[PDB]
Amino acid sequence: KAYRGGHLTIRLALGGCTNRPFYRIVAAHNKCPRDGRFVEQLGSYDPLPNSHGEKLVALNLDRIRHWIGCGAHLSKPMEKLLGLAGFFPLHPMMITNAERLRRKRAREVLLASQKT
Amino acid sequence: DEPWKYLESEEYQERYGSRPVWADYRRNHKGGVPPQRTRKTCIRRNKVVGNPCPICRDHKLHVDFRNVKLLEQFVCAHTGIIFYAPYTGVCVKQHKRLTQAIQKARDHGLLIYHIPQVEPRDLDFSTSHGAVSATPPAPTLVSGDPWYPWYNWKQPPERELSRLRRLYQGHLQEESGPPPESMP
Amino acid sequence: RKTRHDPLAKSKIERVNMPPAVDPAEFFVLMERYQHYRQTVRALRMEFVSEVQRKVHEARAGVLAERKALKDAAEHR
Amino acid sequence: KKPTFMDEEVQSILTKMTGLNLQKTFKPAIQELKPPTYKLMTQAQLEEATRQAVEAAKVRLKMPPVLEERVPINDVLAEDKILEGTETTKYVFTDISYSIPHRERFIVVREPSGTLRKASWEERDRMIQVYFPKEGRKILTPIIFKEENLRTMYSQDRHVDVLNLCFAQFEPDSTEYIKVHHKTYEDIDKRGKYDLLRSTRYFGGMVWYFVNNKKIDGLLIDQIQRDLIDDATNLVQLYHVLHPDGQSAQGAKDQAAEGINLIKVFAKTEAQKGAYIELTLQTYQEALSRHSAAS
Amino acid sequence: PYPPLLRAMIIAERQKNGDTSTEEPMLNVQRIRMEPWDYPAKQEDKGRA
Amino acid sequence: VRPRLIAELARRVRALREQLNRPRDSQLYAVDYETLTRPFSGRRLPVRAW
Amino acid sequence: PMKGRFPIRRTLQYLSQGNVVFKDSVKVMTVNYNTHGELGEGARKFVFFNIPQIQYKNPWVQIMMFKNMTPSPFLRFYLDSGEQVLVDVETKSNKEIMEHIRKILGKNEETLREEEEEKKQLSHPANFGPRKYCLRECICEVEGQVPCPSLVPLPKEMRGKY
Amino acid sequence: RSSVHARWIVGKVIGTKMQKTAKVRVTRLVLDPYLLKYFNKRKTYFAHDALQQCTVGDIVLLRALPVPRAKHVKHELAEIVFKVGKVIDPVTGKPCAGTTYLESPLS
Amino acid sequence: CRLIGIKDMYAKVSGSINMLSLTQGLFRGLSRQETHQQLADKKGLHVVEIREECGPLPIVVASPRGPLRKDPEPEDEVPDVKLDWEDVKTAQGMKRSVWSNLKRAAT
RNA sequence: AUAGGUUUGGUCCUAGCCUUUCUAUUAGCUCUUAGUAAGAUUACACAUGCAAGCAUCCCCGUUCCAGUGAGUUCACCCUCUAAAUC
Ligand SMILES: [Zn+2]
Ligand SMILES: [Zn+2]
Repeated sequence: KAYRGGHLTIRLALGGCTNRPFYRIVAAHNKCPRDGRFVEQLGSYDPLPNSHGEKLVALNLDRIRHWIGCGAHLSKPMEKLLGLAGFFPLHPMMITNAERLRRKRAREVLLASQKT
Repeated sequence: DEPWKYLESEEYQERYGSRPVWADYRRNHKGGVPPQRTRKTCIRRNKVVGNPCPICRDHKLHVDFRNVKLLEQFVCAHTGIIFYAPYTGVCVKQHKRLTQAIQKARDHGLLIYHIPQVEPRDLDFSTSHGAVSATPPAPTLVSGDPWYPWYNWKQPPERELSRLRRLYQGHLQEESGPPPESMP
Repeated sequence: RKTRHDPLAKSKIERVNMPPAVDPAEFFVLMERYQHYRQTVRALRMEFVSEVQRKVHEARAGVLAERKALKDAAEHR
Repeated sequence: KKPTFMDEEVQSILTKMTGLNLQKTFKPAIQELKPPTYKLMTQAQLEEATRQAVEAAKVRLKMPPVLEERVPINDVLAEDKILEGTETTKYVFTDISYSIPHRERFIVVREPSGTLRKASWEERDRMIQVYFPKEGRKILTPIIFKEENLRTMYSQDRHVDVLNLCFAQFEPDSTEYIKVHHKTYEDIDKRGKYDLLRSTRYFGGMVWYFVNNKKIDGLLIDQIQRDLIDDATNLVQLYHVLHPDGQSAQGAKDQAAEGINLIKVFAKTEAQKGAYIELTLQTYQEALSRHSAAS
Repeated sequence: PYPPLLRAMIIAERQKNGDTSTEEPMLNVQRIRMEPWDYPAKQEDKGRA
Repeated sequence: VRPRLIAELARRVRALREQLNRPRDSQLYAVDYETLTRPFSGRRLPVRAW
Repeated sequence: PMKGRFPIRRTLQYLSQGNVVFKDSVKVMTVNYNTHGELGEGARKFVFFNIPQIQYKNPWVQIMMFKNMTPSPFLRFYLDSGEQVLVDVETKSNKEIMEHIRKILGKNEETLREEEEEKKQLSHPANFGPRKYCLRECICEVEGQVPCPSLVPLPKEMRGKY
Repeated sequence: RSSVHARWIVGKVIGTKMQKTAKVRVTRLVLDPYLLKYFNKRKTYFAHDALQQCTVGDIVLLRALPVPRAKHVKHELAEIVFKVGKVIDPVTGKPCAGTTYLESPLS
Repeated sequence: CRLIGIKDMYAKVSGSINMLSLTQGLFRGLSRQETHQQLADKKGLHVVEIREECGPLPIVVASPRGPLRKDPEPEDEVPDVKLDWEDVKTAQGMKRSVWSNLKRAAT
């Protein structure tokens, strides 16, 4: 349509079934539906482990670079995955959640030590 | 129980011959064009439909990946295509089982099928590339400093920490604490 | 979702928006980490912007484009 | 410098060794059939059609490159100890792109140890086949590439198809490709159906492996049994070129051996079944006497 | 420093383009300014309701 | 295309009424200081400013 | 049986069997041909046989045919720079005219296969969308991943029966 | 450049009853897709002509204008390709009536 | 055709499906076939087959039993043959029918 | 369509209607489990509950999503160019 005000957004689009997510990295407007008109699809993300177990990610890196140069506003799971790749720096929030995990594991270790 | 006996036994050329198994079955239907799907099963509960399919009408004809003669009868000879269920006369269940029988014999080796001579995947076959050879290691990696040193926790001075208490007192939480290093 | 002309329900006529209570140093290092991350992704973003502008400019007028244009004109003549 | 598989003299020689049987190269295969077309032409246009068929046979019989095995890559790009312990199962990342070559694409793996390791060869091939699929290749390894399956396949004498499936599944530098090809070559050196592998593109690769790892006695035996005598002399020439420090080469250039005498020199120097190869050469010379008297 | 994937890409493309140039691939940061969470905007870019 | 004269007229008079009878800051940003509820808005203030 | 003297002129393979693709500079093609005379025979055959192929492979080029206005058959090409290309076609044949126009102002196999390669650049294999545009709709199909819940039931790690 | 879709079009003059304007019939080949056969489809264009040099029946080329002048006039005359009757053969650039040289090319 | 021995033919009948005329016309055509050897003897040329299953290999099926004609067959560009609109419709894919390629029993 | 039935005392030709095939909705009769897709007939009237907040006040958003098929050639391409993101 027209979508008065807004910008492109490299985001994840759900495309699976019930109890089976699957995400497609697409370049969509911010004001459009989640599964809707995307200007280009830039990759895929399988969160489910395989038979071997690999949680697959595929990125069209040059087109990602092109759409960032054109002005795409990436979303928070997208910076999470691009940092996990190493294309972007690692995200302060995911390392902070990691840190909160370190401290709660320290709490349960000390509590289990007092229990035993 | 073990196949590859009946088809070179005597009763096979007694009842059948050099003709295929399915060369006698005529399915009954409203006339003209047959329905474009056979029955789902001849054996319902443990009872048989009055016009059994060529597989279901003889319980001796077992189907698996080692009944090579039966599987070649049910596959086409001049084309590498499996005969469809209206063409032959077998059930939906029997046609399904025959399809996995063909595939299992094909990938176990006990069946002839055509394989095309394929082209190489790439043009240049070198192995001197950064993704496929060694890379010059990072200074942090030849040392042991964490990459992007703002990842590491560094304790702020108590002065601006007290400034943060002044900003967010009343509803303040508990204190700080350094990261642990090694997990259990 | 709702529009500008939908009346509000009573449970949001009164409902306190209580704040999440605050830690000192996780917060300060969170500010530092956020500002560093924003600075370096700004650097990467301007790098990609300059790259896209360079590709557009060299596609419109580089050296091979002028070479192909003059070869086409000479062939036509 | 030692000439490799990609040189003009050895390539022309292996081409002459393979030979062009049109009825075997362009063979009726069991695929989906269309009604054939017919043409009416003279003898000259018939010769033109046969020459074009010969050229197409050369195009189909262009040789697969024999390559060395690949080093198993183990290169850690980065290690994030802060990331270690956060997630459970690995994360594989692939630069799919469209124009960069497949062996230049970047594929990495993030592990629960925080290690950003560049992907291994097998994971590399599996990801390339997932995201850029090629006809015939399946990411799960086929069960036909096992001991009993390959033995049944060899017993049914479809070694050309063994090599075709191996070419479709594994890259030519892969250890699995190398192992399967040499196992098939060992089986055919044991039994021996070189005619079954003639007029196929894997014939000269078979020759290259045997002359490199010397078991060419059966090749000479079948050559002089099937009267491929120029092929036999040329194969002894390849032996002498690939092993110039051999006493066969010393005696050959000492005695100025050219042909059948070169075969005799190889037989008396390093043939493991020298008595039998010389005996078959004598029977071939008796045949030469017979049809020379007939001539 | 450039993020490790980007570092690998740009070094690999430069050894493919020729010269080794084993210098650490640095990019400029001092161009980017440092406005914190107290800087005020403009009312005309804003607007009264 | 049949013109939307009455829609354009409504747009013009709405813009005019907004320009003339705009609310002022005195009745806009007043505060009932015991309940923190502004008049003409009906929305109270965030918890960081009580 | 199809009507007409030569029914093969209307079979959508003859039309996409013509070989000349005009460059982007040309806009108008004008064919002045003579219906009688032994010398305009090649022009008559070119009008009869090849104008459908030209118009099919160049759908936006305005092609106009003129009958007995001039004593000599000729082709004129009006090009967007303002050029007026003249090709007389007396003492010729239709295939000669074909070759002449593809040499003068037809595109090259160079540009044609480059344009087809750009179309192939548009088409991408790794994309996961509906079968109208892409090749796979999901990774429910590729073996090794988790199958679709419709085809294969998922184990009891699914929520609800948590 | 110009916002007019039809850049260069060759057509035939129909009426000169509008002053400084010519009404031109431009006919293209459009494929009927069932019969797979090309038929002439005709469109009327209005061309601006300053000199009143084109009469009816002339074959004229029309070039586009950067902006339309009137509601329908989106083109201007560039050359009169074929004046009625007085047809100068361009191959041998000499006057002719049709299929016959009025004056001989052996001049 | 089972009584004759033929196994692989397509046959569409149209007009009046009269049984007695069907059999008689079928026998007229099948007895007025022209074979490969007769074609080779009539034209004086080699008869060759090119299958898509084998590839570019030419397979000589019928050779003339007498002299070989030396001037080549005249390549008539854009041949004048009478095509069938049903065949052209099927080749181009506008034959939309729910009856044509239905899954039937053996032969 | 691989076609079939039907005009007549009978044959041939033309012809219509119908059958055989597949899908969708509803009705009858009758129905075990598991998973997954899809799910008002009505642009007729709606009780009730919820669906737009966030946020150091300003702003921003509520002009988006979600829904419907009333109307209907405002959807596609080119030129020009205003919001908007860099
Ligand atoms: Zn059955
Ligand atoms: Zn699925």
